[PDB]
Amino acid sequence: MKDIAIRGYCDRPSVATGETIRFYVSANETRGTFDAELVRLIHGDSNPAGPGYKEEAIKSDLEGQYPARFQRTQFGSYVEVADPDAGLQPDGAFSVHLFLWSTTPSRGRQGIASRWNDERQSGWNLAIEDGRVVFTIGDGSGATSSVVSDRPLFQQIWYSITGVYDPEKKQLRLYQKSVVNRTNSRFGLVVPLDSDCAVSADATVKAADSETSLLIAGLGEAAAQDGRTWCIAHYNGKVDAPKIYGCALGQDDAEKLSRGEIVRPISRLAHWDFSAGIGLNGIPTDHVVDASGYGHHGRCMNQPSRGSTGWNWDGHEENFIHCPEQYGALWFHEDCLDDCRWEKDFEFTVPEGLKSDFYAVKIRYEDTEDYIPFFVLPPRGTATAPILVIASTLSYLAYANEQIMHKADIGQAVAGHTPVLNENDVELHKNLSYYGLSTYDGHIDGRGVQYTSWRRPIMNLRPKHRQGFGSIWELPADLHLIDWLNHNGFEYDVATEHDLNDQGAELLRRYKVVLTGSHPEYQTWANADAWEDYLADGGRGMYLAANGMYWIVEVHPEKPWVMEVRKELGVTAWEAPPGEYHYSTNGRRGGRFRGRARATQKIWGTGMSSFGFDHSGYFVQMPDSQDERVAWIMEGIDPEERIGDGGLVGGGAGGYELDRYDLALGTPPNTLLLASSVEHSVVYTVIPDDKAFPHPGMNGGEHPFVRADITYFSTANGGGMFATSSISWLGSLSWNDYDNNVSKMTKNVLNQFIKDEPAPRV
Amino acid sequence: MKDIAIRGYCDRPSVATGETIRFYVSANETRGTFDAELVRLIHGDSNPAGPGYKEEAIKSDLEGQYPARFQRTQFGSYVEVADPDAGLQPDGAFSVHLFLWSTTPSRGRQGIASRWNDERQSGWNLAIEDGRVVFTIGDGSGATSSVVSDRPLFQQIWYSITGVYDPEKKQLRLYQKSVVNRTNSRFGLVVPLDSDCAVSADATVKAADSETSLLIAGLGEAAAQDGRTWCIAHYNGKVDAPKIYGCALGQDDAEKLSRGEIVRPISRLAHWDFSAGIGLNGIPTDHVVDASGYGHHGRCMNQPSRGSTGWNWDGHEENFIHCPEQYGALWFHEDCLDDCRWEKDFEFTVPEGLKSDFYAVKIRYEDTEDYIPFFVLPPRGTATAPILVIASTLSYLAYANEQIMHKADIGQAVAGHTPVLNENDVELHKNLSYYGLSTYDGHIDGRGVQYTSWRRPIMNLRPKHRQGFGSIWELPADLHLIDWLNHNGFEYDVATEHDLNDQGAELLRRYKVVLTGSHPEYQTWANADAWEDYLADGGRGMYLAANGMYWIVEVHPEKPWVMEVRKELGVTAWEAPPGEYHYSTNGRRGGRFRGRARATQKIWGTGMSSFGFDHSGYFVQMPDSQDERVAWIMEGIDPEERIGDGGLVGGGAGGYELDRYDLALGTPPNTLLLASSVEHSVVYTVIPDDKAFPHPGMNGGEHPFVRADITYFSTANGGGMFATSSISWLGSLSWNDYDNNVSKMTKNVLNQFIKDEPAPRV
Amino acid sequence: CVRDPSNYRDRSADWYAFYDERRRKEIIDIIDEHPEIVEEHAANPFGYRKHPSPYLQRVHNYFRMQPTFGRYYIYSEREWDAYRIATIREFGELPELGDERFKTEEEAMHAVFLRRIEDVRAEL
Amino acid sequence: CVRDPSNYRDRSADWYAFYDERRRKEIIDIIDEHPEIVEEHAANPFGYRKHPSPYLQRVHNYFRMQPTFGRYYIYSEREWDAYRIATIREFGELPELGDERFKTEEEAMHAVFLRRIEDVRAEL
Ligand SMILES: [Fe+3]
Ligand SMILES: [Fe+3]
Repeated sequence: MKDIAIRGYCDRPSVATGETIRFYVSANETRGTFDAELVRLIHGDSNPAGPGYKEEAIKSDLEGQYPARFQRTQFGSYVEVADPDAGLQPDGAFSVHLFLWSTTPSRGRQGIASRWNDERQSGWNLAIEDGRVVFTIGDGSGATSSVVSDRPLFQQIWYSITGVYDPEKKQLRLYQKSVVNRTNSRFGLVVPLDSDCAVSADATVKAADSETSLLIAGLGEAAAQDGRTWCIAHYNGKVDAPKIYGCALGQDDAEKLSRGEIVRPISRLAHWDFSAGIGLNGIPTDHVVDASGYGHHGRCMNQPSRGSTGWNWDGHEENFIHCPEQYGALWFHEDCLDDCRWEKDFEFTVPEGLKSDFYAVKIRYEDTEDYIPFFVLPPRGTATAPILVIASTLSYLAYANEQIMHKADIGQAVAGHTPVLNENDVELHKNLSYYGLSTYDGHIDGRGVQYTSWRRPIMNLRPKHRQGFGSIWELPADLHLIDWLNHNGFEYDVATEHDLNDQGAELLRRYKVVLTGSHPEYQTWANADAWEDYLADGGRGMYLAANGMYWIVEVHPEKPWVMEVRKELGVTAWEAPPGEYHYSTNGRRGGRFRGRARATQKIWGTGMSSFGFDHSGYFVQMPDSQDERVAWIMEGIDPEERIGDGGLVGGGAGGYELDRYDLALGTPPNTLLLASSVEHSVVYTVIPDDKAFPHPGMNGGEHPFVRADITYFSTANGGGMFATSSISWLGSLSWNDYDNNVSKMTKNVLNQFIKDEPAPRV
Repeated sequence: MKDIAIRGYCDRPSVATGETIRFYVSANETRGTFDAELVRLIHGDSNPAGPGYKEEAIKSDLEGQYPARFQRTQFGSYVEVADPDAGLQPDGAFSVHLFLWSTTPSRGRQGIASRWNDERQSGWNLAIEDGRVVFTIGDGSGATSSVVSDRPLFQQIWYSITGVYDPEKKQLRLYQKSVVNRTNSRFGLVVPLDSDCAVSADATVKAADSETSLLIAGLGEAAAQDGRTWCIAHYNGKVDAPKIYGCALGQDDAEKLSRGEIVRPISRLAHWDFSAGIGLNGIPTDHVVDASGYGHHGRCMNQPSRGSTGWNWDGHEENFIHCPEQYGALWFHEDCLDDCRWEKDFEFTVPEGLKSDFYAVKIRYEDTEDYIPFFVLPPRGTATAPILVIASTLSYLAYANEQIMHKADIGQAVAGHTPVLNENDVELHKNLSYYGLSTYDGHIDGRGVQYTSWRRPIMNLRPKHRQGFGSIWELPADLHLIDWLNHNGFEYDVATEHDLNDQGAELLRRYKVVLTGSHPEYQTWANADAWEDYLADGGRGMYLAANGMYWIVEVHPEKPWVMEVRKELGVTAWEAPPGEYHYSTNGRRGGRFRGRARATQKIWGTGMSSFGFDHSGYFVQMPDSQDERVAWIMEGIDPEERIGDGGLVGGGAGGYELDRYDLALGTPPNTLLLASSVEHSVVYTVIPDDKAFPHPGMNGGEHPFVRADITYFSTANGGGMFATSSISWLGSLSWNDYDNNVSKMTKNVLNQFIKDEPAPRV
Repeated sequence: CVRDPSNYRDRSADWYAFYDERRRKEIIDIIDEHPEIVEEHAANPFGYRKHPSPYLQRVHNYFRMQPTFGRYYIYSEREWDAYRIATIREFGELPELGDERFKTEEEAMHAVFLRRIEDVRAEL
Repeated sequence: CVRDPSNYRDRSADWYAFYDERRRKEIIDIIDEHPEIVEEHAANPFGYRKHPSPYLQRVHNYFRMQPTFGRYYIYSEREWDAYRIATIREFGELPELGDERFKTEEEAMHAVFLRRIEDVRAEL
């Protein structure tokens, strides 16, 4: 079948003039050269009912041939403690203690903590193999000494584990004890759990230097070349408070360690408090503190879940910034990825005369064509157009490498049809290690993916991609609006949501009208403040979309390419586990915007009402359409016509996700209600945010909440706001060769919003 | 129609021997005498397919005749500041400032703050009449002076309001300003809100002493006789930080007061900080602090919502105990009630030889028969039986005076039929002021009722009551189990959940087996700890019920008859507004138990799965029924028989609410799955706790989660736990004159659990 | 400017009127195109051991979610003896009871169903 | 005592086997008692402007919620030209594609529906 053979990504999504973007490309095997050039994206949907694929080639200083090479990706979370001086390989006796919470205790060989070379069996490790906890030392002759626990581990049960090497008796010991309380584990204190053991074995060999770094939740692959240790045997589940002593321990010392008491503070070689650094702004850093006082500081790699429930968590406090001594754990999924860490292949400095628009780098390999999309900004402090188009990059990262149809059992039920998938979907399913996961996915443990990153090849960001729900979803669904603006005479700039996060409403106030992409599901708190400050003082905006401010997002402060979201009961794919609702990047709650008294109605007039993915509907004009205050919207439209009966996304305008009018959620009192969508099927449902008790008939055409609503309201200082409240609005613009009600209405509102007169008081 | 003419309640639900209970009875009008006597409740369901109504009369020192009289009830929240010395009626100039949040600004005449007599128009008040804020003084001649605001109030918008009386110019002034920010109000900062005014009027009369107390959110009715002020004109909505100055204010002073700045600290006559007293245990007191330093301390009456979002709340902290300067408001619904404050009619001291069981006082008025149920405990520290029956009083208070079918539009849709209502339901609907509301109701504002109380006549606690869902719901559904225990030879004690809250697992350890009522939906945190400590060390229990540990409850520390619950998205009737999830009585989160990592499976084996109220189902035996470890449960039961095909509650055993097996929520690993319920209709649904996305077909017979599950597991020290996971289990015991599978199974397990041998291992 | 709250109304109610009009027309078309669901509801109004048809279910889903002001329910004069149909009124008001008494509650439920169908026919 | 986690299994799977048995028997009874829903799905598999019958909806609700290991979907050799039916496999594995190609995706959807009905008939 059609095999993908070339990949690649950017260091950053958005780049103004003068500044540099870097491109990191990989092939399957190191042979040949690839071609590259720069294109301007115009249109992405290749439906034969539409305009078809459109681009423009740009002469640039970028094109040429470059050597194709395979670039390896480290995949999965671990904490790395660099130790070049072999300070954590003791010459005599030592002991390793940690708390453990295993979610896949029977999934192969998993290393918990180690300074271990695995090409030559040297060093020491503490690992889970064949379901049991095993402590193994080794010298490098291949012949090792292990001690194996008696009782196998129960899944998601907190265990205290001490591994002791004692050369005075030539004896390895392993102490194991379960520390379940009323709240910390899978089951409670009612079971008669007998999973404690004290075992001992003979030590034949001595532990030697492994020339690697000390790792947490992993085993080192080979000797550390170029100052880098490769991690292979990834552990799934929480690890709390690890420590190495320079002396041997007895069973009384392990019994006191099991109760959370630091025995012998003079004998600690290192002691990593994972909760050290939690202030009132969360813990927005990868620095792991050695609390012993020796400067053996670690580093979180591939972003494990900072600020998680520890072994001593009882449920009296659920914010991690207020009780940090119970939030000292770290989750370590095996399929986390925040950066591919590949080597640069080429770069691009934006010229002085390049128009701010959507751009991509077309990689031309053997029989494979791959793109890498990026965005060109106007120069810093300037604006070269009256229209701004906010590209929805936070919701691009939320849907990055989305695998709902292969992983979720309810993937086909949410859509109203059997999904159709490309070769990009089978390449995501076959090579998961090169790509990562989406926030709509789960890990192999079950918990959803919180962190998503830009520095990875995102296979559904390319414009020739089609999505499992139906037609097209994130970036080609925005190229619908881009193609419509280019077909008419409108002159526009393009910004992203990372740029709006960086710049505030100062970016927005440079423009007369600010448009919105097809689906901006994810926003930060600062983006909502910037939009409210923009609309509050004379600003004009269009919300040509639905579900437009649903989940609260924070961009990581040290790593501007990593984005965090934590979810809850709502229109969700997962829910966060009980004490873990508060963000690591800032210690704030940040679930959905509606639960924080910032519903989407409170800024944009309408907000999330219903979702469903079989086909779309059409709008029927409400009695406010014939009002003379809004005759400028309904100009060339007969008062008995359907609106958007036919389109490229689903087959109509009001469809795929719908927003409604609601004064109780914050809709402004002077909002007019122009039209509403009918003919929605039984697959469209009431969102869980609006239900008290689920009774039968919460469906399309059986409940009043299932509809879309086209609204308009005006603000002070000659501002205004117009919403169409549908994802499939923009997929209905180029219908009937741009001769329809949707393009006439959107063109009426866009011609009014760019005039120097104030927007009409309505 | 059949009119209820006599009412009444207890001071307390449960009473041991030696100690005294009081009974407070009221008639419609003061005439005649009523009869009274003591009965022992045996059975309550009067279905002709069953045993019919059963009681036993007890010779006691209680019976006689007593004068019937009408007793008035104060109904609605207010803060009362007692002032006998007229310190808050100033002789010269004064000014009143407060923040305001009105939820029904157009609902009649509503007093916000006053020292006002209303029989004779004397004093001063600050009130909402005809939709506008009006400041009125009066002398007692009937002729008053008012100043009326220009701009009417918007609903649920924060306003700063200053009312000034200035005798130096003989001029009343009223300053009004809206203080909306991004988070505090209904709509946001995008509307062009123009609702500020500065008006002035002429003062003809002088304000005189009203001989009442100063009130917040109300007007005083008449002069304070017997040291008590009656409040009449009840305000709905939040009031934040009120203060009286002894001087007149200007517009600059009101402008600085609007920004939250305390101007002139020497001129404050009183200044009530409603957030003064918030520690880390919430604010479990009715004491309102005068922060000015004059000892004019107030008192919350009828329990307004302590710990609510104030005017300056931005969403950076959502726990009220950690940011108390933004949580200084107080909600004041007009239909709150925590105590009727009636006068005692008689009392009862429990004799030495009265068996611990269910009891009621049968009031025999003219043609009306009313009961007042209470509970007799065994003497303090003793146990007179091997079986304990926990009466579910917290869930009796949660459903106290439940009016779903008259108030909720989805009342008939949750049930699978048109409801049938008694005369108790039409008397609740017609005389609401005498009864109060349920936690499954809403206030007249929209927000759900949080606090529920025992000291009021609870009309659905009487055993002859039938409920709108179908047959019978809380107390007669427990009299099913009481009648079954009395028909067999079992000897049992009776405790309540208030008693279990007071006593811990010391109450539970006195008994061999502890049974559970029909529906214990509400539990405190301490009750769950007591049950887990009981089962963990050799205790035996039956869970003959469903939905058994769903909502977290705290009993008020100063007022042991008041109970608080705050709800969220789940199997709910309401959700708490955004920053207000944390309990006043202890400053803890306490939503549903599943969200706090204490799911019902983690103690009792099964937990909430599905609900639906048209008819019930029957159990089909799973392959573990034929296991030889549980042949003692399935003794006289053929392995091809249906279980509970027919019953008094719904028509079968597995029905009306269902619980399932789930290891991921904490079901013990050695739990056996004996049977499961089939034939559930489309009205039975998946609870919102188990949904990611609502897709079609989350129904009975179309989704695997809709079932009940009969389980058994054993704990250490010879304990055990048996669950039947259905509300309608106990309504199927007396079917076919006690000759059925349900009574044989429950009798097998109850005969095994009372033996001196340990419960059989699994 | 937005200064007077009586200048503004909940404009979603226009769509609620439109929605209820189309929804009533759909329901009487369902009752006319499948006339056997009335006898199906008469035989077994709880659906006990014979679950309703999906068209009877769709009619139930229309009827059971309406607002309580004006909704019917079943009063009990005497339990297991006499049942009447009552209309919900405001607070402080007794319900407006019907005239016909009934013997069991299944008969009262089917009469409430028939009266609901007569009321949705009378408005068109 | 509870000491070895391999002595214990998820005993809810016994009920999942029982439930799937009864649910498959119900579904093939629905397909045999209303044979016109197959042509209804053939004419319009999206239900575009003609929503499905409730029995076709009940068959869809059975088929669309099954686990992904072994679930069918539609591969695209060439978009708007060729469509094949593929079966989901483990991680790292290519799907097992069918043999028949199709022209539009409606034909592929109705063929997946027919193959699902053949698979539920083959297990009984
Ligand atoms: Fe989404
Ligand atoms: Fe309940």
